[PDB]
Amino acid sequence: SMKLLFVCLGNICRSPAAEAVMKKVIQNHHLTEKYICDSAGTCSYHEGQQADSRMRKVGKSRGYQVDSISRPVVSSDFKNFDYIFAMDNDNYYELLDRCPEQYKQKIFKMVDFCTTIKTTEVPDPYYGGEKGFHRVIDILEDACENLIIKLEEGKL
Ligand code: NA
Repeated sequence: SMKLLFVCLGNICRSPAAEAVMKKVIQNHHLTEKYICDSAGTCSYHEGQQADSRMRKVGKSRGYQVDSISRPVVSSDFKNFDYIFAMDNDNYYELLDRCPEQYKQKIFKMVDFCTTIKTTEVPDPYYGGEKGFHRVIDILEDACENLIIKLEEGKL
């Protein structure tokens, strides 16, 4: 029914983890029948690629199944998804640049649902160490938990 799209740049680190974390939060709240999650990237360079092995490893250690095949955002995503969540500001403006005016209200910064971690973005962990991957999960656990609450309260 309600369809949620999580968007980063490559759809190999951040947004696959966002999808996995959000799926878990939804399952925890017994709302699996009501929500569908997906992820995509603003860029198609990595299209067809498995999630980054480090994110899969860190994901698993944190209790998540990170399992995605990278895909680019397509124009129909703006129509077909109910809400779209950008991992960082770059993703956010890219999405808005491509989004028809009538669907722009669907697009949010992931971090605008953080209530604990003070951060301006879900930082790209690709060129750092394992700590950067954990940081992404930290931010997602904060934001995704508050997001499910806002969705169920109808606050969007
Ligand atoms: Na995919």
